[PDB]
Amino acid sequence: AADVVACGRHTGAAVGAFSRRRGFVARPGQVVAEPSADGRAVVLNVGLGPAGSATAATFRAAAAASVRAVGPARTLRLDLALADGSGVPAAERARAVAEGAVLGLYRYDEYRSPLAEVIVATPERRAVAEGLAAAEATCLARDLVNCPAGTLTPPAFADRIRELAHTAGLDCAVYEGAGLTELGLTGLTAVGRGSAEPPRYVELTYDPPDLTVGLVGKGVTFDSGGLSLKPSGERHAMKADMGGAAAVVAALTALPRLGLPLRVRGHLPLAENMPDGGALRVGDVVRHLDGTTTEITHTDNEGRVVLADVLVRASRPGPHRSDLVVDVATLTSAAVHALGTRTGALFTPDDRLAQTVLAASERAGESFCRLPLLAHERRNLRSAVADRVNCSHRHGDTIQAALFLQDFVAAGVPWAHLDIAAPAYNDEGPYAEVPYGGTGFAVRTLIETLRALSE
Amino acid sequence: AADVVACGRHTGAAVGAFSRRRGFVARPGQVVAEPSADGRAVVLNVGLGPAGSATAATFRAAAAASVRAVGPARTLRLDLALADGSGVPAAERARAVAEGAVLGLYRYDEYRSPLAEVIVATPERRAVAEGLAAAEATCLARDLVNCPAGTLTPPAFADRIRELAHTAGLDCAVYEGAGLTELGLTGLTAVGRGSAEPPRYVELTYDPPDLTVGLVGKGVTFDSGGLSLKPSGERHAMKADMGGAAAVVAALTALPRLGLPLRVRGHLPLAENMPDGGALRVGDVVRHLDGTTTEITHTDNEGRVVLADVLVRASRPGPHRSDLVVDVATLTSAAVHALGTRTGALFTPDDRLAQTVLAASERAGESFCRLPLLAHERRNLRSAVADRVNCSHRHGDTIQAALFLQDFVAAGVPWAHLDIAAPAYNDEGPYAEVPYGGTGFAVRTLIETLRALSE
Amino acid sequence: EGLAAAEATCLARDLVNCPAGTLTPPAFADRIRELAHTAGLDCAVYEGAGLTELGLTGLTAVGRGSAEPPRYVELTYDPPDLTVGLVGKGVTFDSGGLSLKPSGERHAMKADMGGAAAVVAALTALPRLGLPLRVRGHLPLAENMPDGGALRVGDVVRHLDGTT
Ligand SMILES: [Mn+2]
Ligand SMILES: [Mn+2]
Ligand SMILES: [Mn+2]
Ligand SMILES: [Mn+2]
Repeated sequence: AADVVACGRHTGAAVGAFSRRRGFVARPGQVVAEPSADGRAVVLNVGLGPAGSATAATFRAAAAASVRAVGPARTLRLDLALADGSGVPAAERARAVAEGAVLGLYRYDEYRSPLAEVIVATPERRAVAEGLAAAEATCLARDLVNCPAGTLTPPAFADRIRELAHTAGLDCAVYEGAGLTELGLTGLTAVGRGSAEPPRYVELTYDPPDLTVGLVGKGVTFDSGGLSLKPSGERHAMKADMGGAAAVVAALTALPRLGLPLRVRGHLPLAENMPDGGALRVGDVVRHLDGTTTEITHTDNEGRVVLADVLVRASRPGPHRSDLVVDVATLTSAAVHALGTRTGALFTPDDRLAQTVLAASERAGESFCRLPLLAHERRNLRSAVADRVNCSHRHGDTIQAALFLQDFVAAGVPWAHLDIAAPAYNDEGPYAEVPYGGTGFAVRTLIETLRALSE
Repeated sequence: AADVVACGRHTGAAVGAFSRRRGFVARPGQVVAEPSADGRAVVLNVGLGPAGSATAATFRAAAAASVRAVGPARTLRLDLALADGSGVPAAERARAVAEGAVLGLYRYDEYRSPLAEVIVATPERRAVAEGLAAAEATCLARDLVNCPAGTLTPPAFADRIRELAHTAGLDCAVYEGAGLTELGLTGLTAVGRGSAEPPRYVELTYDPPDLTVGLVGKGVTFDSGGLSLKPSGERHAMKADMGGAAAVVAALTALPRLGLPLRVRGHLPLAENMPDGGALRVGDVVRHLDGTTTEITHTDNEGRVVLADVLVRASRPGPHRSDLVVDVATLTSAAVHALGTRTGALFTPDDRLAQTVLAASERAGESFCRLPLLAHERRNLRSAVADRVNCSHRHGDTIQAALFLQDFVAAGVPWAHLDIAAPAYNDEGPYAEVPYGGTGFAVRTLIETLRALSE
Repeated sequence: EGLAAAEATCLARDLVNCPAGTLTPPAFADRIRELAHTAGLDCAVYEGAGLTELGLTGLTAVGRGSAEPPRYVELTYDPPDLTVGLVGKGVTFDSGGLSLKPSGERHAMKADMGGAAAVVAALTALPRLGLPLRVRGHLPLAENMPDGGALRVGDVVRHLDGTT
């Protein structure tokens, strides 16, 4: 039995006397190992819960639990997708089992000083291939987020995107120094100025021969806070503030494999936010690409300032025309207080786009909830000096940040904003298919959203 | 012209040369006073904004601005509801103008050491009467919330409800001492024990001859925090922690005027949360009316503990049977971080009830957003000692508190939870129809919700 | 011997885990009395006026703020076969008193009687082992609570030896 075989069991399914004696009750993610019938290999009995309540997430989580229980085995065959009786069709089971296996195997050992084959048993080969690709993209995002900021600097991150673009056949332009200055991304330049690592701006285009979607990803490779320095003695995953950029890049790398008939452009501002003799100051004013002005009332609300000019560039009327814009950003720390650590916030004025993103997230097994663009919170954007502030010092910053970003989206362009600060990094232990640390959150939601949009 | 007449003006409507010279541009809530044509009285020109974008809230706010600009006049006639051209029908205009006038006139002068008539001009007399009644109920809630806690103690609040019930014809039972102990409301008793003011429990029933709806209102008349004492030097409106109870009581007082064909029971636990030699302790366990247990990990999360047993009582299978339960509570301080100071949180697993409450709030002009009952946040209810904790000390307490309350709602009973901590008290200056301090938030949403449910 | 040592440890675990509202100083004194009776240990519980006579003014002053009055318990293992004294701190709930522990910091305030728990449990194991030595347990039990009548910063306690 190829070293280890993992069998999915719904509640009520038969297992041997040994599994029963060990307490196997088919609880989701429960794994009991036993010798195979011939005594030459290992069987894992893996719980899928009641058949009537099982979802694709159940299969995804059960696959992750299987690969975690593999021990020193060289080969693992997952039969989980062959369990029927639930409402989850075979193709969705196969896709989810494939995702969960890759996501569950993920390790980040690059900075530390025998499993050779995972096989998914199913006729749904296409679904398996899609699952593997989606999960591999997620793991790419995980690597990028986990990467120490001293390795993944803005220049190094730009180089990495260039290499990934080259592999995938994606068109890539990297802007730096004077070339960057010409673009008028004054938020990026101002925020990035304090650091010894100069900022970068990268555009990625997936453009198959077969609507144009713009993806904007916040790539603050290290967020210290700037002069409004993050308190020492509080823990912050400061290197993880490029999770939005990671999600966008990774999603873009998966599109050529899927062959989606839609044009997608990625827009990635990359910078460090550092305290320094030449750092952006509280009370300074940024004049943005659209001529409007932002007073910097708190240097740690840097992401919205960096994204502003990119949203103008991405959405402005011009050559070939981006029909809709989605931004992804580890933007706000206020959200998590209400929503908790595992749910992202979705903002959009477009109800059908909201539905498209939420349904995409459900298929992907990623938790989002929509928050309203409350008109009465615009009063908290007011500045005594400029057109707006980047920080009100009042409650409601998650909503205020969304309204701030909305100011820079050209009139009539459908737009959605994904604030993923909390779910982008897991500071608790591993659970299900999610490791400690960088999660790659939103990659799969984005892929699913782009699929629906292409249909 | 009866001292003062207020005329509604949409953008583009004609005003005299004087109003133009003063800068009147029909901006919503803008008021420019001028002599009447005959020179004997005062005309207020009041902005209603563009006709195409005006809503009922525009009329409500314009009416509030009118009554604020009345000066020393003895009589005020509002003609605002006679302005047509907008999408707001005459009856809705009249209702809103009536509400706004009363809400805008509200003052709380009881503890400080000429306007004799406001008239709303319209044929829609019924709509005016409904608006006045809804606004008067709101103002009752405002008074209750503004009341110093040393005056509105739990015993005094129970007496006040008894008096209000008697006026309205509502059946009222007040429980205290041993009689209270018999009900098994052990959360209420435990939380209330530290104070010198003993707790109370009050049930109110509107039962016209013409479904049974249960309303549960958190009535913590003073929330100091208990032994987990609220930090001195932070400002908290500790007397306002009975805003939920206020909203429920006030809504119940309005029902006999409206003559709604539905039975509605109010359930009001009333207590002070005080530090004391005999106060509830961190690590103590409450055994609730359903036999389940709650570990007190933070004494300042007292409201959910108080509400728990009342929700069991309100929803248990028994005589005549409460078909649905809505609780209203100034429950959580985490919500406001995400949602801001003017929006309540709505929780329910029932999508149609969610729609009913949200649409009711829209008609009432009160801001709510629905938050999800996230299954993955139940893990944060776990206790090493009891069935659950009242505080996880983690992010997501607004959602966790809702899930906590959900545990006590009997199976199959539709339920909604309204968390209104922030919008129940305005700690900024007055705006539109909203004063500084107690707002009476949720009263009108509740009335509108009960109307829809009765239809 | 292993089972007995571990069972004593588990008794201490129960006492520490017990919610302070159940394991009050009076209730803890009752529990020790019951455990002493089982084991054959001599037990004296002091309370109210009887407690006042002993001159344990630290205990009385610290315990005064709480609605749960303090207790003092002596336990003696005295087999027929040196005299060792064991003194165990039994603050059944430590809120901090008027110097109130900051809310928003986590403290296992009910666990402040762990010393008393360890001493009581150790004493319960001695009759099983049959050790040839006399051992007395001395257990002051109180809550430290904020209150209108709680011990104040700047107050002076005059102790049983006359020092302050
Ligand atoms: Mn920041
Ligand atoms: Mn940032
Ligand atoms: Mn509280
Ligand atoms: Mn409270």
